[PDB]
Amino acid sequence: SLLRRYLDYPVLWKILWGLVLGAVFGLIAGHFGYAGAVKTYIKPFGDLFVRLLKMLVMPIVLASLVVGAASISPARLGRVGVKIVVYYLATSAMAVFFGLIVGRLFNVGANVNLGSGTGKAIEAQPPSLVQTLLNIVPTNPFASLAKGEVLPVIFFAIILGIAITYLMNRNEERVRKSAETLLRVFDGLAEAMYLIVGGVMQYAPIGVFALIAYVMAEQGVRVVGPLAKVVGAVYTGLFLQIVITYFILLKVFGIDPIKFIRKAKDAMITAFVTRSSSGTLPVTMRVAEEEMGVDKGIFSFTLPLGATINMDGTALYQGVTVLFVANAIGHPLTLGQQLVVVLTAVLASIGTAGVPGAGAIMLAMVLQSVGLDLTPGSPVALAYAMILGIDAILDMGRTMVNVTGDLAGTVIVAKTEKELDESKWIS
Amino acid sequence: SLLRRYLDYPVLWKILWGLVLGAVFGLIAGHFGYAGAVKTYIKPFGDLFVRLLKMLVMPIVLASLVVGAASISPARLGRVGVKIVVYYLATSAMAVFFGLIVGRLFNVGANVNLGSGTGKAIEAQPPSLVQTLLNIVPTNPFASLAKGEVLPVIFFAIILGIAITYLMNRNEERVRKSAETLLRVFDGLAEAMYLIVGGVMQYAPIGVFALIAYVMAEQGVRVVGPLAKVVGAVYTGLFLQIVITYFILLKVFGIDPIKFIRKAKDAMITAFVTRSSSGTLPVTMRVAEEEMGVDKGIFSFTLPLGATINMDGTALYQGVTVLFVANAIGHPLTLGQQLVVVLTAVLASIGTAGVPGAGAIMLAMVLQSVGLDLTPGSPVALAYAMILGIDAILDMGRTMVNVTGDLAGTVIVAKTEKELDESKWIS
Amino acid sequence: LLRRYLDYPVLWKILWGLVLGAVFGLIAGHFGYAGAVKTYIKPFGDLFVRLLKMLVMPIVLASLVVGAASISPARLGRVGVKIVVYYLATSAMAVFFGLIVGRLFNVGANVNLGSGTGKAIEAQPPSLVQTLLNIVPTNPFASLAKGEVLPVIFFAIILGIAITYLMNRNEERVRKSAETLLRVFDGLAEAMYLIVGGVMQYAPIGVFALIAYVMAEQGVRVVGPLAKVVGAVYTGLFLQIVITYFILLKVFGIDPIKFIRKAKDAMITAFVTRSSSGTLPVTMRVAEEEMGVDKGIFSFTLPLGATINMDGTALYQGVTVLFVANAIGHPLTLGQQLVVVLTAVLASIGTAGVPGAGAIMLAMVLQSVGLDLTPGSPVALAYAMILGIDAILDMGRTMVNVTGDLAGTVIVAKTEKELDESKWIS
Ligand SMILES: N[C@@H](CC(=O)O)C(=O)O
Repeated sequence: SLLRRYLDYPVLWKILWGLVLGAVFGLIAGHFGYAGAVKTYIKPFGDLFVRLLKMLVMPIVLASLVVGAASISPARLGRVGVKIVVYYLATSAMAVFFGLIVGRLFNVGANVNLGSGTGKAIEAQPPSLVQTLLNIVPTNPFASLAKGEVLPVIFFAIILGIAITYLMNRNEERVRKSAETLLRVFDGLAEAMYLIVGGVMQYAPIGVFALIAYVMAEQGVRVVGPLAKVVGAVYTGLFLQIVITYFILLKVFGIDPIKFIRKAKDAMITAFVTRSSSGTLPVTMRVAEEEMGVDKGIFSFTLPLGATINMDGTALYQGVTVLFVANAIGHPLTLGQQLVVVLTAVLASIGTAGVPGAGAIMLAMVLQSVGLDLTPGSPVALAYAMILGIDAILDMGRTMVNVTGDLAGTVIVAKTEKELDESKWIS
Repeated sequence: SLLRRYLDYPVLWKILWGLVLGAVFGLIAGHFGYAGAVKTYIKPFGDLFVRLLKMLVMPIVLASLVVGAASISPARLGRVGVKIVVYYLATSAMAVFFGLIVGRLFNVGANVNLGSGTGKAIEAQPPSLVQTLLNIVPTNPFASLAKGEVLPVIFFAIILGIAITYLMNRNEERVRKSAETLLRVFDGLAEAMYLIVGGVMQYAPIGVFALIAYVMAEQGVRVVGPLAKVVGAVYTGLFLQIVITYFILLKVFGIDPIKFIRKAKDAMITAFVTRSSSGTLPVTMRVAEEEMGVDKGIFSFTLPLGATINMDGTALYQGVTVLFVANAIGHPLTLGQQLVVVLTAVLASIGTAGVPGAGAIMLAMVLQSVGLDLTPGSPVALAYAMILGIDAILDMGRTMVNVTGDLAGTVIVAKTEKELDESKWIS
Repeated sequence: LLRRYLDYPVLWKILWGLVLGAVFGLIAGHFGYAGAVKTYIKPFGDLFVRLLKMLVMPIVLASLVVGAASISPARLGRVGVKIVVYYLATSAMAVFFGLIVGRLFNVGANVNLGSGTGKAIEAQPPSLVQTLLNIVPTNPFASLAKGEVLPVIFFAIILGIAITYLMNRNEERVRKSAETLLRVFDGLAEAMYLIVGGVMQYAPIGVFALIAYVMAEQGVRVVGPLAKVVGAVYTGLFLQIVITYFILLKVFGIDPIKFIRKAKDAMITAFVTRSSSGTLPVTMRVAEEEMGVDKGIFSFTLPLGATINMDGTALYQGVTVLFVANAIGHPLTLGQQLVVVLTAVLASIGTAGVPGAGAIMLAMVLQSVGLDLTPGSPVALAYAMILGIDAILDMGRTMVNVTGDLAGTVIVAKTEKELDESKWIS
């Protein structure tokens, strides 16, 4: 059938085709003179998609974060455990930092010009940095769920997950079963949200097509050029991410980085082509075993984690594309909420979906966190539509660096613990 | 036994007693000089009742909708399943349409002097129709739970129910277990709220008596006339719905409706007398099997379901008694809300208990859905009290189409696949 | 330091942090950098206060649903009525003690803030009927998302009762569903207690900062017409600990000096952390293994009394309203002081168990008279002189908010004979 074939095409290439068809439809609707004809009939689908996607930020944040932070914690993390979780969070932070640096350096979204004048958010007195830190702990977690605050809910969710996993070890049975049932509730909620995200991203082709037809018909923006600069900035950012972060870490931890790249090439290409991080886990394991020298005790637990919480390419994408959305609507980010992006792109990666749409939802999450809202109609929705349309071209490098990150963390861990076979690094 | 005889007197027949006693007490203490004293001493009980009745709407709507959606989702509906569920939803929508039609024909609440002269004219300028349909989708489900928006919560709850059952049909045992646990959480919450609704409806005679005593002894408004109009508008609505909707909907399927009613009379009058749509399930099943000729597999699946999600009588009762409120208080309904009422009534009939007093919780929910809040002390509360008072005269009759629309759709679906042996519908 | 600061017992590592904070605030706010503790140190105190406020709504929703769902309604009614009568009696007696000590010390005596006649003579807004109605929430989620503890307490109790009715049903489906919902709420309460036990490990630094900022800014500003209120309020608290509670226990055959000797831990855990709903685990570990109260009694009367039983906030909301009305230039009326028995109790019931929640609700208990800030009425002078001295009054008046919880739980558990009388024998 037609609708049954529409749900079979690869969802990200469907979204990219939606963006392209939306751009051409808008150019035509300008070439003909039917601006209102698409602003009244084609826009409602765009607003429907924007709302249908912005609905899925708070439930995912809460449930996914609770489950993810209950999966890793000082309770069930041993010696390899904390030494790899510290590494994952540190390298995700450096990845978001490289994202923001390379965004400002490529001047992302500086020449799209779809804002609403130098205003509509005028404050002239931003909050201090220490206050921006204290605002992470919420005075009332339910009021921080209702008011749509993302970072306080992330903090409370992580704390609740750690507390539950502390409970699961207690010597009583009532507390153990209570903690198990609470974690199962949050697991069910997070996975139901992943199904609904699958459905919303199935719809997303039409949503992006509408939000691009409306913007290309109503006014004239630059969506053929700044998207090229975002692709260039993302890929140069991932290149720099590797050849700086992982190279300085390997050099400072005794490993020879040229050898690491020459051996990790197999998992890198496999994830680049296959385009999936959790689907290239066997090949990553095979490379870490037969090529690096990591023992089974270190990479039978690190890689199944580094394929779930070490999202470096996704973090750098959430850096540079947040910066594109911010410079696009004309509200550049200050050095006080350029760190909120880091915090809620590192913590929000501690629990991440594997479904197609784990970058877009997290980008909407970082947008709602840093202070830009996705209300239907605001140019934030239009710039997010352009980024979501380009998504299918960034996913490849995203997953390549995603699987190079944990493959470079396993080698470091197994070397620091003297459980790395030195015989597989020389001759 | 000082309370037990009161608590055991059949509710909905102590509510009508509360209404009549309130009317007569407001009469005898209205032209005796005690209006201030009845507002200071008696009306606080009606205030407490209105607060206790608003306390239930959000938890009951969220939990009941989630469980009902997960009960009739497309993940478990077969062929007869969809063929009967699209019927159960279309007939409820047409039933509320007939309710609005017949409630604007009789001018249900036109001769009631609630509210004030005009109040304010700025209350106009509603959002467009398509903007309402987009406002069905919530930007934040927790923010729609807090702000008391009962239609977006309905949508999110239906979505979450369908997601939870699509989970329960998954292969991974961990996620199936998590989905079962989440569904049992929502089931337990819905059942606890049904218990609380039972308690509140046990208290409701005092609340209706107090509100009626206050409104009578204060403004001596019409309570006999307009209630004799709404009881009669609802009954003409029911009669018209049977004789029009079910007759055309049986005749367009080759089923002669005359003999349909002639052989459904037994179940009809049994549900009319017993005032229970669930307590007439044995008679409904025997009359669908023997006297009508429907195969076993169909009426063993559509009657136990239709007695819970197909309420074409309370749908029409809400469609008429929300016109009653919106015409008595002095805020006539706009076409942008004569559709919110339909969607809310239809999607709220999807999960209902049948507990005596759950046809008025749906009315409170529909009121909170169109905009008319039950603000305590405001004319919406007094009009809703006058409606809830006459909940026996309406119940005896609207418990009959509730189960006529069950064996009127079972026969349709049995005919649509040749399980309805025409040896019974001949001569 | 490795695992050292995390394995020193919490009581005398919060008390030590408080002592170090007092001495540091003094020697650094009297001698050298007195404005650096506002930039570098006070933010840690703010982090601690926000962490304490984070754990009030879930700890009063879940720990009340699983509290009221563990008592059969037959005993729940009796315990609830007994404990509500007790809380209200102690509150209406604490306000009276506050009034008599505020008229005894003559608080706000040598302050003439420039008022001619003073508008504090007709201050009778409240009705108590709309107040008894506001207990019932019109929306439970909207009363959770707004930090209202009384409506959510009502809903949590009426939900625990519904659950303990459901677990006696014939349908095994609804039986299992109610048990699963009860397990969710029990797990939420237990996780909240673990989070509180983890926050009390940061509590040394938080108390250090919160008291360093005060003992640096108000190191010398507790002399003059202000010391008297700190000398009155505290005396008030002393009387409340010594006259009311003791006598109450002396009526029910419960040794008072032993009661204090046993509640020492909860007293010094609420006096330094300033929150009566963040010392709830330390109060439960005192009522169960040192007092001898059956779990069904305290598991409900402690999460309830942690918020609605404040016999110190009331005794503080009497002396301080009397002070802010005496600094205007006219004492409190003999008949107007009786509404303080009703407006400082109805404000000591909705007030949340968080630090510095007495000075905030003091604005509401002053809205009974409702004066404006700058001109003609020094209600933001004789209340800016109090908010600056709050974190000292907000330490003793939250020691009695948990001694009241413990005394009421001991009374209710001894009247119902569910108290283990093998503990008070020595
Ligand atoms: N912090 C106090 C409340 C207050 O003083 O306002 C307590 O809960 O004990």
